[PDB]
Amino acid sequence: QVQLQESGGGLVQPGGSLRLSCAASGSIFSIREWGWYRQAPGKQRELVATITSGGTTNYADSVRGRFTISRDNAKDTVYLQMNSLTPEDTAVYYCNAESDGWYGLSYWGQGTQVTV
Amino acid sequence: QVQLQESRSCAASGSIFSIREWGWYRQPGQRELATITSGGTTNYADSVRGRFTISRDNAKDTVYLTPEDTAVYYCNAESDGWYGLSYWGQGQTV
Amino acid sequence: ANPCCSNPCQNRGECMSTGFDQYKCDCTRTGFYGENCTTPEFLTRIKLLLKPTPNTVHYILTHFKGVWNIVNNIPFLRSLIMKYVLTSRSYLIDSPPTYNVHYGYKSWEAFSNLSYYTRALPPVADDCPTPMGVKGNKELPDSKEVLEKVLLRREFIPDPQGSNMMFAFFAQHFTHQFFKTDHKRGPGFTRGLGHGVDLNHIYGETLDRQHKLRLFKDGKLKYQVIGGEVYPPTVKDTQVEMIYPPHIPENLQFAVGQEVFGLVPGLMMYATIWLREHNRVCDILKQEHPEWGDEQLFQTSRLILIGETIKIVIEDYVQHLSGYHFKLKFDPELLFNQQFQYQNRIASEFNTLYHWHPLLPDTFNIEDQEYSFKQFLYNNSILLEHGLTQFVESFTRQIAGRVAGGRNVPIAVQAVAKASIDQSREMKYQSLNEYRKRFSLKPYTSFEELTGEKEMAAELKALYSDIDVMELYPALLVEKPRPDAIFGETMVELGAPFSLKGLMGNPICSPQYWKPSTFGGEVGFKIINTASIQSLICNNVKGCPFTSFNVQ
Amino acid sequence: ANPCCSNPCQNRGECMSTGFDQYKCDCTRTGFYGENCTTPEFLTRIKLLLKPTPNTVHYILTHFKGVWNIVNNIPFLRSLIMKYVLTSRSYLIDSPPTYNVHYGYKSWEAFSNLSYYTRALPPVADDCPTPMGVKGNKELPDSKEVLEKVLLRREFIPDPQGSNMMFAFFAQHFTHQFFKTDHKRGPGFTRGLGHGVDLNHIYGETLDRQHKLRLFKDGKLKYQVIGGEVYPPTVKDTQVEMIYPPHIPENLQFAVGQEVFGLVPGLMMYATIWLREHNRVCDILKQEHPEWGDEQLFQTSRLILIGETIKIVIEDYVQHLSGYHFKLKFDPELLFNQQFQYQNRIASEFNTLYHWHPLLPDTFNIEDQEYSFKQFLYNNSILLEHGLTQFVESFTRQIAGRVAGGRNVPIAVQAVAKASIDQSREMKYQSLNEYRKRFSLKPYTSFEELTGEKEMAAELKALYSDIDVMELYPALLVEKPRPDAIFGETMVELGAPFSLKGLMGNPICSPQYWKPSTFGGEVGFKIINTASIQSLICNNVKGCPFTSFNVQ
Ligand SMILES: *[C@@H]1O[C@H](CO)[C@@H](O[C@@H]2O[C@H](CO)[C@@H](O)[C@H](O)[C@H]2NC(C)=O)[C@H](O)[C@H]1NC(C)=O
Ligand SMILES: *[C@@H]1O[C@H](CO)[C@@H](O[C@@H]2O[C@H](CO)[C@@H](O)[C@H](O)[C@H]2NC(C)=O)[C@H](O)[C@H]1NC(C)=O
Ligand SMILES: CC(C)Cc1ccc([C@H](C)C(=O)O)cc1
Ligand SMILES: CC(C)Cc1ccc([C@H](C)C(=O)O)cc1
Ligand SMILES: *[C@@H]1O[C@H](CO)[C@@H](O)[C@H](O)[C@H]1NC(C)=O
Ligand SMILES: *[C@@H]1O[C@H](CO)[C@@H](O)[C@H](O)[C@H]1NC(C)=O
Ligand SMILES: *[C@@H]1O[C@H](CO)[C@@H](O)[C@H](O)[C@H]1NC(C)=O
Repeated sequence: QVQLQESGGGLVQPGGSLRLSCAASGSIFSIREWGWYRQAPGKQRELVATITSGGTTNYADSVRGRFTISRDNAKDTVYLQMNSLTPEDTAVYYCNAESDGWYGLSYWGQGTQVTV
Repeated sequence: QVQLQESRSCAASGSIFSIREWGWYRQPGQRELATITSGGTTNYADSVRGRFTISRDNAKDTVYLTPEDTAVYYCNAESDGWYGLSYWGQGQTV
Repeated sequence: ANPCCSNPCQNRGECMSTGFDQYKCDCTRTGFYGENCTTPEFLTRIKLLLKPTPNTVHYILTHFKGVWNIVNNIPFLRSLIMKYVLTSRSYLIDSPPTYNVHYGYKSWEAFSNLSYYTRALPPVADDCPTPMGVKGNKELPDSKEVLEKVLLRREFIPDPQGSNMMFAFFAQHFTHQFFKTDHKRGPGFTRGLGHGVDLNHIYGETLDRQHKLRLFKDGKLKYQVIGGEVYPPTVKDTQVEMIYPPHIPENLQFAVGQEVFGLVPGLMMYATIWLREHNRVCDILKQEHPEWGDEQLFQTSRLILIGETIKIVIEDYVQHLSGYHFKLKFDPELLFNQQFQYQNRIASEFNTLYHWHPLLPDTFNIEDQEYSFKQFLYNNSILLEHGLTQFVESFTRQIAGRVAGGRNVPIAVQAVAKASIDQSREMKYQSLNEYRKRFSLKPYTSFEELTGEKEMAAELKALYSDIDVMELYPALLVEKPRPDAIFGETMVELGAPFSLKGLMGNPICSPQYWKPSTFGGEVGFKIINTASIQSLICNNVKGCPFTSFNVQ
Repeated sequence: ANPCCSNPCQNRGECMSTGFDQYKCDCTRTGFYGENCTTPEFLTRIKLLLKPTPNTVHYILTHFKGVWNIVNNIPFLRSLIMKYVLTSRSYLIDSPPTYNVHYGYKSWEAFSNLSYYTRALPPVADDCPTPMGVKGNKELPDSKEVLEKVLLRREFIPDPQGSNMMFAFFAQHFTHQFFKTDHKRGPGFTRGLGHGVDLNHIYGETLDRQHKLRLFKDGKLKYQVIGGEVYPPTVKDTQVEMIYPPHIPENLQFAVGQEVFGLVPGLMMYATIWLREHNRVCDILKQEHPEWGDEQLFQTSRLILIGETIKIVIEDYVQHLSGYHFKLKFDPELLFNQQFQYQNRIASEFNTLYHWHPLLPDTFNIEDQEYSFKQFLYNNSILLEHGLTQFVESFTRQIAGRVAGGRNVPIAVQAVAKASIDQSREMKYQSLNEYRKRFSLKPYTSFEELTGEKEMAAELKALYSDIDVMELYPALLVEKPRPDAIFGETMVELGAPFSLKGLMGNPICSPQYWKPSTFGGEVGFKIINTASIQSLICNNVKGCPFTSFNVQ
């Protein structure tokens, strides 16, 4: 099993920056893909950024360029660097991990609030 | 290098892979020889070939052990090879 | 930038840069010479003129059934042909191994570091202008478009070779012992340091995991009883690390050698069968050796089960997959007067080609139920309620999916199927045609020749432009199959060398191990040499149901 | 209690208990049959009748120099003889390996666990009534009495073969890469997980250590300059773990691949020469490949130095030790048409027999100084003061001690020589005569035949009583030497199979590695195939002083 714990969220003004951290522990060997997702009040959860164990990154159109996802393998931490935070980026940001194999489990964090 | 700290205990740390033999020595007014090898071979002074036998806890890197027994007991570790270093602990009444 | 980016050296010649803008080919022992190892030596010309194509040999092995029946009953002739199969397949595998994902040249790091999957072909260098070297566009096509256009299942296509779900779950269970990707490091790394058939998926990869799984009495493994039947023990009783979703109660957290086997009931079926087989061999060996202790009983039973595994994989599993009318044989003695390296390193490309996602059916049919993926996954009470006997009977009857031919990846597994495409790109795999040449196959000259049809080929040509930059993994799934076969040419001619080398490379096949006393005497030796998928199920499943890897 | 304690099975047959009081021998492929594998098959009778003794072959190889000079100049004949040497020696080594200190029977634990030294003979079971099996007393004789009576040096006995201190420190430096006992677990365990000639004593056993030792420019290793001369870097600059006494200043804590090499200036001599050789090969490769990066420069240089090491060990080191007039040859191609396993596992008995304590002289004679053990040990300022050139000149002139013949262990190393006896007992070694039969040697029938004299023999008889209870290690040091030789029959006939197997078992000798492109091209390939101890010193020691392993 893999445990995920987000941090780094908070209240900022337009144009500010914020680095989200996702600390992972447990069966890290099984995680083929890491991801960041956000859920604004009243709207569906949407993809923000993903990175595979091999380093393939993908971003949503609305965040590409000003958001950056990366993994620190030594610290088992997936970071999401957010810049140029417009008020439309206000949501609960969740960390996600996808396991290898067609049977693989999906893991989700507890979320961290980003109000801008 | 191997650090020995005494405290029935000799806590060892460091280059434990190099220590072929552990030993207990006691010394008021010469130092005299229990020893155990990394393979478990034990030797004893005839005077003490009775109580307290020596043993090592490999998981904890610790070597364990009448008024004539009053002395300062020291822990010792001997290294492999003819070049090997000797290590001594800091060392007390009955 | 690199002079070797175009892969100029042919016939297993090796490219070396000799400056910023020129290369040199090492044609040593290729049978060829010249600038790119394309001028054949005289003896090479004769051998090439007389060598039949794989498709021609496959035809001979899949026809003339009456002639093969005579051959199968002449032991000297059966041994001669099996020996040639072993030696010719083994010649295609570098052993000791060479490249890996980080080393396109031979290095002591690539040889010594067992955490890497090895590589049959070196990776494309980072400074090459295109993903495949120099050909093709700057970027490969969107793998999501490749997946949806030619890979995803529309209607279920059954395997015309009749592969059933006993076969599908056996392939999954068996290969999960040497395909153990360490994603903490990357898709090119593995946790299976044994690099082969050591049965770590039964006994654990590490000694402390093995000891937690062992009973330490009579050499047996720990077990529990549920409804009068033997099953693996619990995580609570063993403290064994397993992967379970948080809703699984402790009563159902089974502890087995491989930590993901509790996630699919089809794998827990085989995990239970093999655990029973271990304890059964302990009972047999204890009767033969009342003077033996627990440790020797355990170690000898493990060596016997390894032998049983290789025996079953060759004469039942590969036998079915091949479709040959020739009776394959597990016989280590065939290699004793031959040159052969008793060692193996698991190749990344072997892992990649084994992603047989189209095998999976649309539902898992047990008795009269048709379980969906959502219902079947993680639900081991399905196994307990129906019983092991019923699982064997049902999965023997249920047809599996054809792997080649295209458009048979079930939509439920589309995310991991796309991952298999992407992971190949992350590891800088060379193209399909480079791998075809590496295994003595003629390069495909078009997408239509690859698929044998028109519709998927046009889709692929619009996405890839050039057949020489088509990728290995999606090509395996859309390849034109052999007539009424599950696979195309590329799957067999790559998978077979990796497969047989991994089986015979095992140390128990070496002459100093392949003797009766290694397995506790003639009785234990006979357990190996008479093993089969039917006897495995018959001895360990109540009622001794009929089973095979083919539907009847 | 164990019915195999008496070692009843002969000719490499394997003993298996069949009940509490009965055994059966597995004579598979031994060439014999019958209850104890003592009845030879028809062809075995012929091969045994035609086989000459090691002493007969040793005489032929050490005489008829004019004939061997002709033979050495016929390449076809030289190759054929060297091929027979390699193949016949390798036949004596189990590969894949079998037993270790914990397993007297074959098991997956003993095969797969690389932390063990392997065992050419299984350990004596713990329930056997005597240390050697069933023969002898309940306890072996006091190892201190054995040491004092027949092992300790009275007067320094020089090696009649002329082995010098360049040889002695080369032997120590070379073997310290694969004899790396992990005493935290016990004398039967090793930290050299490569189990062979990987040059980890230069590059480090682990990637982390290697990366701290590397400059990461031009493929080179880090270094410092002391008086205009290149030396290994300091611990402070690299932060690698080394073993130094608490009085060594920081500026004298050299950082090298092996953590004990700073404890003796003789080892630091070879560590410096080999570090210079690596960076010298980096310069050559960089001139050949200006397009190469640091990583490939480093890895290719390491493969070249591995080849240089094997070349020197065969054609200089083993050439000198053998005393043969036949010129040995390092040629991996000799094995390409043979059956040979390109793998190796280091044997505990190989380690034990390599405890050549009598080699050490009474003093270390450098220039006009004669340093004692206390003055020489840990004092690397001796190397900086005299310089590398003077070290080579002096140690080429200083004679080393005779290993066989008895009574030549210097009193300064009494403790480690006694530990070599005791560790053999800790690992439950079988007797000398069991090891002689294991390597096709006639067992000794008395202590006088073992020693070739009467005084030491009588001491040994009083201590051991029965020649079949004599121990392997002390026998090696007291054995009758060959005429004017450093060793006796048991040392060579055990040490040669281990040596050659460990040398040719390296993957760089396999056909897919043994090609010019592996080593950066013909320039790099030629560095291996022209290497010698003299060229190694000439290229890396100021002034190019003459050197060899024999005093002139
Ligand atoms: C096998 O190779 C891998 C890949 O280089 C090594 O893992 C690296 O280890 C170093 C030092 O421990 C780290 O700085 C890197 O970040 C690691 N890389 C990855 C991708 O994990 C591994 O240490 C090697 N194994 C051995 C036994 O040397
Ligand atoms: C190789 O064998 C050794 C010896 O059995 C293993 O070391 C032991 O590890 C277990 C648990 O990890 C401990 O309980 C023992 O006390 C250890 N024994 C010694 C002597 O250290 C080692 O784990 C094995 N290696 C592998 C990779 O399994
Ligand atoms: C994975 C698959 C390729 C396994 C497989 C299938 C067929 C064969 C036959 C014996 C052959 O070598 O042609 C071997 C291995
Ligand atoms: C350790 C020692 C025995 C090294 C050694 C000495 C001599 C020989 C010759 C070539 C032989 O094989 O007889 C090989 C190895
Ligand atoms: C699991 O299967 C059982 C049948 O034994 C069924 O009752 C239960 O609803 C299933 N649970 C899920 C989550 O599918
Ligand atoms: C070995 O075999 C012989 C018969 O050839 C038998 O007499 C003897 O008892 C057996 N055992 C031993 C230890 O010699
Ligand atoms: C160290 O060696 C030097 C010679 O270079 C010598 O003068 C000095 O006395 C030695 N020191 C010790 C402690 O032996």
